Amino acid sequence: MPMILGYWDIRGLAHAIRLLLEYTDSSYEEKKYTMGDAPDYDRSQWLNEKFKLGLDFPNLPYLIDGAHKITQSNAILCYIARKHNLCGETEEEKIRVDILENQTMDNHMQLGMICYNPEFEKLKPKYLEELPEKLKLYSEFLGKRPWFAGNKITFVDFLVYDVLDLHRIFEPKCLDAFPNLKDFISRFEGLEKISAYMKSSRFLPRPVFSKMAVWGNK
Amino acid sequence: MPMILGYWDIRGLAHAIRLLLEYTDSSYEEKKYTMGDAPDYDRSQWLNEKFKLGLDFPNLPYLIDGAHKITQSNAILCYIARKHNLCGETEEEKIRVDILENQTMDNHMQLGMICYNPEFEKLKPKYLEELPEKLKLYSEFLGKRPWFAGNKITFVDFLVYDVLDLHRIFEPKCLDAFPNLKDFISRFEGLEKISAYMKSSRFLPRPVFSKMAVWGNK
Ligand SMILES: N[C@@H](CCC(=O)N[C@@H](CS[C@H]1C([N+](=O)[O-])=C[C@@H]([N+](=O)[O-])C=C1[N+](=O)[O-])C(=O)NCC(=O)O)C(=O)O
Ligand SMILES: N[C@@H](CCC(=O)N[C@@H](CS[C@H]1C([N+](=O)[O-])=C[C@@H]([N+](=O)[O-])C=C1[N+](=O)[O-])C(=O)NCC(=O)O)C(=O)O
Repeated sequence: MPMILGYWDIRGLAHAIRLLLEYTDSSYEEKKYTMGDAPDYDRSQWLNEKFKLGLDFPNLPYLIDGAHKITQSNAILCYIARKHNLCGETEEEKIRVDILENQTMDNHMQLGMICYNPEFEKLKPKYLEELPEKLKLYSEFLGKRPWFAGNKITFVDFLVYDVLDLHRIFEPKCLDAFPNLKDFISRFEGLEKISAYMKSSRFLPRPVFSKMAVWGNK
Repeated sequence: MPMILGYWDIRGLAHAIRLLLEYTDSSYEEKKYTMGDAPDYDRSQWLNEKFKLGLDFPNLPYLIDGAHKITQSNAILCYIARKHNLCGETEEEKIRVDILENQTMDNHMQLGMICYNPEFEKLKPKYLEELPEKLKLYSEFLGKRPWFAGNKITFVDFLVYDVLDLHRIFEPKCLDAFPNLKDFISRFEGLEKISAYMKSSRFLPRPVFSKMAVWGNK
């Protein structure tokens, strides 16, 4: 049995999971759900199935792995990471992992909040004002380490990468002030299975968000 | 030396952390920060200090424990839980923990979203329409277990409790359709250190949210 990863036919919250899945070399298939166009943005393809998957808190994404039925993107992430020693070894490694796990989710919500907000264009200047600061925190937090946890790559590297990439897309010249972060993107995309996957026809970098979006809905 | 827990002089995101601190018998003080009144809810008392605490991602709440400086409520929670074997033993225990860790965070966000929304009064009927459903998921998820992880109490029990309590305070009869959840509230408040603490002058059940709020700002 391969694992099933369920999600909308977009990037969204599955990106880190897909990347992690590939990096770990895990047998799996995606169950992609399509969303209708305006003004309903019909979701019945997912809603017809939402409550019949034995999920405890029906949501997307979800991962199904035989008996284990998982929701909550970070939960899927640590569940997979655990099978391959990537949830962090030492105590220091774990702290950093717990922080970044939630820190990235926050910066992600924040991006997604405006990109789904009809006011998108007016909010953008302020969000761009503050971006440099957000990225500085990551840069300083990474410091001279090869990975965010420390010396070993871990699943939060996938979360941090996704967030950084997203912004390089949103604001091309948004990483230049931080060599080490650009080095991080190199290392990560330089990883063999990551590279191979990025070249494959499975890669799915866009849409970034669902159709409801004002930006990256395309 | 005692640990410092920093947060607004409210309940908010610290409630689970306070409860957990007491239950584990942890040695700690609070650094409480006050917020100004309308219409600029000044936050300089925290802002004057925000960047000088050696925090990696300055935020509230934070926990300071000698060399370890932590942010992100869930990270503080697991960090403490680990010192006392409460982040989950088995694999099944961990999955459940990871899920609820994020699941509660979501239902909390959701509540906090409308209670901070000026439109509070119009949004309320719709939120109460779904008020139950959400609770049903918890009830079914708990099932016949004494705790949400399984047979051992763990730190998510604190998160789930807070969320259930918050709603009972918002929708009294919002827990009648689910005996087992009321039993959970019994067990939890029935815990000795919990009970003692709830009677102490340290107990801080309100305000629920910051002053900016339309509900539970009082
Ligand atoms: N915290 C959960 C996220 C759960 C969630 O909201 N999932 C959304 C898509 S995320 C989506 C999003 N995005 O596309 O990146 C981000 C957006 N946002 O504000 O950041 C919220 C989303 N949304 O529209 O629901 C969903 O479709 N749930 C199925 C259901 O409820 O039936 C997790 O990490 O798994
Ligand atoms: N993900 C972090 C969230 C940290 C956070 O958002 N803290 C807010 C207060 S939470 C607050 C809230 N509440 O009080 O319960 C809930 C609300 N919400 O929508 O859920 C968001 C809040 N807010 O006002 O930002 C803050 O004051 N940050 C300090 C800073 O950034 O300088 C965590 O879990 O610790």
